Amino acid sequence: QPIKLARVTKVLGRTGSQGQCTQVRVEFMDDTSRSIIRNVKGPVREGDVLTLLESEREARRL
Amino acid sequence: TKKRRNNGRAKKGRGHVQPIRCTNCARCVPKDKAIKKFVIRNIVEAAAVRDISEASVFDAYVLPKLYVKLHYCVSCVIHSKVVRNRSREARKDRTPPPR
Amino acid sequence: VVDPFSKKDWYDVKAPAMFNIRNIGKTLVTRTQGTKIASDGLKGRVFEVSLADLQNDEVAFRKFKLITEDVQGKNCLTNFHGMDLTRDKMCSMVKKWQTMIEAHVDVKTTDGYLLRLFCVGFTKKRNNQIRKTSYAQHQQVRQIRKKMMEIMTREVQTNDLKEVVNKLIPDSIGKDIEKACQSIYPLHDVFVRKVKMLKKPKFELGKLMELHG
Amino acid sequence: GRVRTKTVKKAARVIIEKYYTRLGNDFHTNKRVCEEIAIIPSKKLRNKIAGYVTHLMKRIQRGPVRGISIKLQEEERERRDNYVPEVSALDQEIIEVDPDTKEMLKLLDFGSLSNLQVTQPTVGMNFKTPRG
Amino acid sequence: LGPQVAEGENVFGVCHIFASFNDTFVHVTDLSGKETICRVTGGMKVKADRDESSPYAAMLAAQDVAQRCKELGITALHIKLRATGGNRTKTPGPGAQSALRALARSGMKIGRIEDVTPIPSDSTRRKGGRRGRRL
Amino acid sequence: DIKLFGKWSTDDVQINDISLQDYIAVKEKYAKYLPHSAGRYAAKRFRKAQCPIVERLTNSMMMHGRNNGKKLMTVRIVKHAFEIIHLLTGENPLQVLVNAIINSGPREDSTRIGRAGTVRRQAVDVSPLRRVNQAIWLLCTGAREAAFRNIKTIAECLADELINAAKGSSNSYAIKKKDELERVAKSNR
RNA sequence: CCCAUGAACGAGGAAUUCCCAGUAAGUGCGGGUCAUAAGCUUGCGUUGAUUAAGUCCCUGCCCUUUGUACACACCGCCCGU
Repeated sequence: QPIKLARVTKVLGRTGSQGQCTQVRVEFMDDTSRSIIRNVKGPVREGDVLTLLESEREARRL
Repeated sequence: TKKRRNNGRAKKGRGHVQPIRCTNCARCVPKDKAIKKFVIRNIVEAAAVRDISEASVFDAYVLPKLYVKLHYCVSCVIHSKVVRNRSREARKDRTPPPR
Repeated sequence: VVDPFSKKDWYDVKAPAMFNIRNIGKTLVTRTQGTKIASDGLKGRVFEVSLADLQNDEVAFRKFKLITEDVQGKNCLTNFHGMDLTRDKMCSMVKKWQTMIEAHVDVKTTDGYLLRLFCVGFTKKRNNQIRKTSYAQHQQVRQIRKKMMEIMTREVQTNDLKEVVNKLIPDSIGKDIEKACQSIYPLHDVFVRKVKMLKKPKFELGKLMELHG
Repeated sequence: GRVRTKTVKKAARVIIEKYYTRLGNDFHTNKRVCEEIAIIPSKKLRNKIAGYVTHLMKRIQRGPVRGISIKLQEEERERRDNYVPEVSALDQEIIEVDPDTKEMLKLLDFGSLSNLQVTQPTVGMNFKTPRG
Repeated sequence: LGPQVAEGENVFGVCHIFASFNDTFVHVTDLSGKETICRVTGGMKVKADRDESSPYAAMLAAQDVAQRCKELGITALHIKLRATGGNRTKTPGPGAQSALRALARSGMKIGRIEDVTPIPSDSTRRKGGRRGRRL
Repeated sequence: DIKLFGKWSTDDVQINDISLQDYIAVKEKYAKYLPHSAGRYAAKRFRKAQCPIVERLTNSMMMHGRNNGKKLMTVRIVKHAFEIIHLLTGENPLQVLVNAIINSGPREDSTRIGRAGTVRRQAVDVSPLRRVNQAIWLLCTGAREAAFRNIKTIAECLADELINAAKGSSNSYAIKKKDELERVAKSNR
């Protein structure tokens, strides 16, 4: 469970029967830099920084 | 009136075509009328690839694939959104979607 | 009430001589209590094991069913029981604009083993072909199937089981069929798809030992 | 949204094509000149038109835009249209010619010409894309 | 009790993951398949019909299976997943993916991955009528 | 003479790293000698997040319909017993200050699934700011319930507020409720 | 308005209306009605903000295709002793 600092590249939008979860895409900084995606709750600004405390959480899309 | 020139099937120059069963309902639909998909997916979803690759005994194992032939009746294929109703002019198009 | 793994011994099952890897895994069996004998519970159990785990320089989509024949020194000695291909490999080969030709022969070796070999082959599209579908006509298919059966019989009826499996390990029969039938219709992926044994000669302990080196 | 309606778009376009000379880039100057040369009956609309003309000059300073036909850019473009190279591209000393076209030329009473180098035709008859 | 031979290598068993749409099975057995190490389904983990085939029940069963295999000596598994097969559906249920991922993530090593669902050379009539099922 | 407040100073509190200032950020005009900077924190999103941590903790406690937003309460509370404890301590509150809350904090929350079903929630995280502030809001509720129908009152928990404020270890209560929910939701990872 | 004679004295059947920042809500004040007649309404300030900067799930709308035996237009039409 490593704390990894990643940069937001693109924010998808909201999901739910009424809308309750927010999709973003994050690129790592020092882990053989690549891009993954993850869902997230609450305000996450334009191009802010995410903390991937775990390197395996993937969010299902649609 | 006649909605389609081929009657929505691929039967030309023969009388009877053996029927198959829709993969969802098991409806009897002629093999040429049925909507056929050929899914070639990874046995491991792209989300679960990393764990099984890390836990793999054999380096460079290349995980196998699931090959499935899916037959759909028109009702189930419409409901599953595999096909959609199209306009009178766009109905004639036979080109598969670009994807 | 009773833990059943405290009364279960672990045995090692061995591959015959033709395979580089000798130990393929381990097997559980209950201790010899009462009427039941551990040497009777281990005389017909089959291991479907990939060839790549048997030969360090072979393909992974070839599975071999190896059957234990006798247990001594708490080691089970296996023998060739069958050959087959993984389902994913077989499904990856059946494409939709080519002819699939299947053949099979029942044939006995020179040690009495009776094998039913199934070979499969697929019509190859030429490198400059513009035609979408490469279909062999029915007489071409018949000729290819006759050649398949002739080659399989020629390879099996003369060699004993040891040399038959030696040929099966690199699929020499498939390559021979592919080379032969090039003049009828170019085939693409020729394989002895399956080998199943119908009857076997009466057990010879010395035969199995000589089989292991 | 800040979408500029047809009124401000058309006014800015006509303003920029008619008096491109006076108009510039700094909003204060665009507003001043727009008031001076355009009878705009509002002040908010005047600021909107000046802002869009500023955007259009940011557009023109980095290439031509299809909406306007200013005299200077069109003059440069037509100047480019009378371009003529020193040596015509049809002044080829040697022209590579296949057997069939040289047969045509011989049947054309033009066979004495020595400019046409008869080439080796391609031996493959593969020219149609595969089907599927 | 268990094989403590060649500690630096792997001990291989096989898990038969029967991922039906009703529920999911995780069945680790001897390499020959004759002797069974441990079987956990999705139904003995959850008290609900709808969650029997859920990924949660499959993950719980896979974790329990991996724990039992670790304590019993087995270190690696060959995956043999399979759907209902027969004339019925050939698509593995929702529990296959989660169960396999949880086996990978629970201190186990994956060997060879195969699909062994039955595919008839042709079958009998399916449980529906000629008009299918209409709900 | 650029010392923050009258008793701290910014010339020595350094982390030699310019990326861990997500909680204490005193390097520019945003520094306050007294959090009563007035203003609004609901005009547009991310402007409640751009509140300083101190002012968010001191204000956000405004709830019920009678003490709703009356900034005089927040400023009087943060002045009272603060003026007292600064002289009566002598030592540094830094230890507890930091080491209860600002790494009591959880590391995930949960969100809705599919199109129906209210029997479990899928585990997601946030960039630690939103999670930490939701924990702070529930800790405000907890400080209420430790005052509301209880013994220890409001405007005497300045130790607990400093605990809620500063930087980096784990001792909380509402946050361990949040961590129990953490584990419950993470049972789906 | 003053004597403090004590009223489940600390978030509420089914069904639920209104509301996104000086929102809501708490308050009072001025007009319309009129005898300084308001508990209504129309405005005005003072105190003042927890939640969401989303989606089409419910209700409903719209720049498309599609089906119809409806056109009094789906609260239609219509079948059956």
